[PDB]
Amino acid sequence: NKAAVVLCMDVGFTMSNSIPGIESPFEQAKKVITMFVQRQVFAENKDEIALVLFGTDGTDNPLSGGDQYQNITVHRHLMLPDFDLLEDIESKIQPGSQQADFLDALIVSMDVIQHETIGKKFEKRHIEIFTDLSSRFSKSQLDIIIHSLKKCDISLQFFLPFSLGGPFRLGGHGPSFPLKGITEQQKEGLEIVKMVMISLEGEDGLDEIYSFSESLRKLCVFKKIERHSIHWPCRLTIGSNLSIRIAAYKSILQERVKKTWTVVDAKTLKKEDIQKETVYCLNDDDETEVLKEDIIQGFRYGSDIVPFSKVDEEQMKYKSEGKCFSVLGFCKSSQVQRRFFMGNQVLKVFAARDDEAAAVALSSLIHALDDLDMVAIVRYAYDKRANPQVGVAFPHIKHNYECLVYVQLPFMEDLRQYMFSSLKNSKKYAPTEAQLNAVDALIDSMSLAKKDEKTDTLEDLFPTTKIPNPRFQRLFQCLLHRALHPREPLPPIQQHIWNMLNPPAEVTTKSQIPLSKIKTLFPLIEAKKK
Amino acid sequence: GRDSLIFLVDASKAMFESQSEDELTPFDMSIQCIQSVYISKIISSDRDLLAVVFYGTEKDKNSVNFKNIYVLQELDNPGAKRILELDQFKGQQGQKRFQDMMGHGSDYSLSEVLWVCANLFSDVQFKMSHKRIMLFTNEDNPHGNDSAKASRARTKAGDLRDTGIFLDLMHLKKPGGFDISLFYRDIISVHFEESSKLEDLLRKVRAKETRKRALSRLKLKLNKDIVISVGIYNLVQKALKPPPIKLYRETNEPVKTKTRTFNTSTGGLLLPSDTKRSQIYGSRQIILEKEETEELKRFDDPGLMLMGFKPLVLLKKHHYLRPSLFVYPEESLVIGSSTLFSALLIKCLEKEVAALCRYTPRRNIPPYFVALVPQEEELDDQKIQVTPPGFQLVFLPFADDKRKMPFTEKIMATPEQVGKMKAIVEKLRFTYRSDSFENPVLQQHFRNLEALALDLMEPEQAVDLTLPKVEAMNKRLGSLVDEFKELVYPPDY
DNA sequence: GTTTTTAGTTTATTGGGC
DNA sequence: GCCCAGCTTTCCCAGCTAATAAACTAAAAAC
Repeated sequence: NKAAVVLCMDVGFTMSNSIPGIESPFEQAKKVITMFVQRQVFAENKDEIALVLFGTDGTDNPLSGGDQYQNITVHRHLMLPDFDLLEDIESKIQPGSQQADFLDALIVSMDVIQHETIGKKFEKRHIEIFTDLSSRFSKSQLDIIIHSLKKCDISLQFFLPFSLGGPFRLGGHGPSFPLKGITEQQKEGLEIVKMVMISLEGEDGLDEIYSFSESLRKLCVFKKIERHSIHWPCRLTIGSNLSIRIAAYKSILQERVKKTWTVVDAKTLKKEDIQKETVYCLNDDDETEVLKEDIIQGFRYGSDIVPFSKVDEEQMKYKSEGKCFSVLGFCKSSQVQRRFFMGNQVLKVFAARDDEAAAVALSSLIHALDDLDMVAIVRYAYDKRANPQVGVAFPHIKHNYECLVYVQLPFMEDLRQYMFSSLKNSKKYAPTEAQLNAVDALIDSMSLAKKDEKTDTLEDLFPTTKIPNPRFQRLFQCLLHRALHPREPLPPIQQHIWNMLNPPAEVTTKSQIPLSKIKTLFPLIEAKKK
Repeated sequence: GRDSLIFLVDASKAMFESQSEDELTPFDMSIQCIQSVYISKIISSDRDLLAVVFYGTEKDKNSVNFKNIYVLQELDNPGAKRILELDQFKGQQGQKRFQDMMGHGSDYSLSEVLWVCANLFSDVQFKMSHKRIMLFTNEDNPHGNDSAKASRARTKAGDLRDTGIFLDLMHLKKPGGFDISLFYRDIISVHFEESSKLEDLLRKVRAKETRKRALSRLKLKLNKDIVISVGIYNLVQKALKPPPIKLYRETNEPVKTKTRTFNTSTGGLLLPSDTKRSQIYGSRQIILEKEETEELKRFDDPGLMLMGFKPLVLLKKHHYLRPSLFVYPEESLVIGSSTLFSALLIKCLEKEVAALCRYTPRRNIPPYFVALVPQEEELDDQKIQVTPPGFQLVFLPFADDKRKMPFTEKIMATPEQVGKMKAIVEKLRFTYRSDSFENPVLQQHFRNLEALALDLMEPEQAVDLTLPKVEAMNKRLGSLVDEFKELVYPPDY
């Protein structure tokens, strides 16, 4: 429902070491943090955010008592983020000249969550650290640190200049600073970070360590504070004597902008100053107006015009029993092709929460369909109001959970049987042998996968479903830009965004020659006639 | 902008003969199939013009008074009355109404018949695009006994082709089969097989009741220099309940609607350049020009930019986001597009790979990653194109479109329980077909309009094909249900 | 130019046991 | 019909938030 987050940033001397053309850790981390704070601000959540900085010249934190935890500053205390936070991040906060103990920074970060979440109810407490692990630090508080994170249910994530698992492109797909290019001090710091994450998360803890570069092209910084989805209760029925309590969640659902643009007067910049009046007139010539007390509702039936009031339509209107998830039958999965998928969502269906009997029952169905290579064709209706849908429910068996995946199928009235000329049997467009080989070479050069780490596994080199929809952070950059600089026009798209929307530089480079052969083998010219 | 389709039906003796079966006569099949197109054209607000002509009738009705040709319905937009009229010839009683209203089994000369049809295209006051004649007959050699007629029919058939009119043959079953090589090979403008069931005649006709209509013609850029043109089509599109329309009570005439915006104080009309866009966060206002709210949406120019090729196994079935589109080469814009396209298709198929692309449908729209999935052509036993050759444009979700969910311990069923369910699954097995279900809501909506436009005794009530046949299923399952329950549900549930 | 399609709004109707 | 449920930068008296899909309005591009 709400979450408490502490961004623990490293602004120590080393964070500014600028590589000829390659952004410094400080600037990279600064972009990641802005990315996170922007989304929290413009989405208007209730999450509370604090910002701790370490490696600063001064010292200002509630633990300095006794010349300890020096050069650690709590720049912002726990409270809703705002435009003043973003501005500081963008303009006020400067790089430091010192170096602080990063585990000490973490302790101060934990303190903020422990002393300030006081009374307030937070479902989640989280700490994100951004550092280059350049300096020395103490390891005497390790057990203390882990014991408090677990007991206080505080999760953790790390963000570094290098990945954990050539031309550098921020947010791109391909670079991997070899763990050899890092100093020895950094290798020590990294081992500790690894140990900590493994104690807190286990094997998957390694997955919570990111490079600033990859962070800019993921939603990982929000990962531990994401709004959990709402469940939909219902019974999966087979006949009228077999019911199975289930709960559905939406797996895929297009994310959309929430804030709408309000049209306002260019002078008062107020909404009340604007008003819209929609008038009616005889569409045919002699544009004569008509009063609202003379217009009725109607529909077209081909060339016919049929008056049908909303009152009459309300009663003759098709009406259903209501909510439901009824099996109509089962068929071979082959008879259901993905190209026929409909709707704007995917639903995962599980057994009702905490109902073992329902779970076993559903598990029976899932495995039977899987073992029979079949699927269920069902009637789905959100509620008594929603138009009912026919759809498919297919088995989804994993190691952590099992479920049915629901996707709507089409109604006959949704289909279009456009015939298209055959291309295989083409006596006009069949490619020559050379053209086929050029395309064959193009496809190999531009491969977006690779059987790496030799395990017969396919490594996707350009996994687009992990990349965030660019329109959002683009919108945020603009909204913020207009806020902090009203007279300035909108800024151009940030390069890292472009860098994440393009394939690995490796891919682009390999295709050049092949693309060149294709340009000469396949003549292409724009029509002048017809 | 309006395509034209004339339905031409043979009224010869054999059209009214089922040929001894549990099937309809070729004539009944034809009438019923024509009604269907009329109604579907209404369901989707199609603006095409439909016509209905019969030949071989004893009665004639056409502007030139050619004998044995009956123009039941001239080219015009379909409506309630025209549909109701066609229904009068449906079934065995219909057969009687048709024969008593026009007669049947009379002589005729195809040439005269085609002249009358071509003339219906000329009488159209509207401007037309495609001019098509669909012929329904189970006679494969009309004038094998009269060269004077056979010859005139070929000439006229040829004149149609030169004149831009297309003649499609919907040949119906005949003893020994319908042989197109005998006569129609030189008339029509692999061919579909003969139809013997309404179902088949319907699909073959549906495959031609509407011409291709691209959703957009775009450039598919392999890079900046190598660009081909493609058509994007929606082979699937959610048929919606047509929106209402405002009428003038005293004449039921449609009304125009003008929406203006004016300053509240002065009452003056507000130009688009007299208003700005606002968004309020916290206690701060951020103002942008309309032009800027569109600009922040701008990324790529409209088109498909190739990112590379990704093996199909890496694309998950459960990542569906919204309906897929279909991509086909548009040779009319960039000559050479089809060849390159075909090659890409042939090779993507052999390598079981997909073409990943950044897609922008129109100007000022953020990009979406899509996977062009190779799709090989498929014809069924009737020679109907079940699957068109090309690429399935599969939309890929961005990370934001994905939703996480917590999971508790995995609880699995025993082989004995899964076995019981297997037995149940096998009992309710059936053959799924993408066109087996009708939309309860749309159907009822038009049945309702029909009752109001034709003043029927009552609104026909649609049959919800989405509702499970409960009773039947229960009997079909027998004790399997009670059995399953004993293996899973504690009596104390 | 007019018509289909879609992103952007809009606002109410909706669940479920007793 | 009648209201449940909880949490607090509105306050614990109360207020009001929510989920989401059918409807509807507006702008781009196909024809």
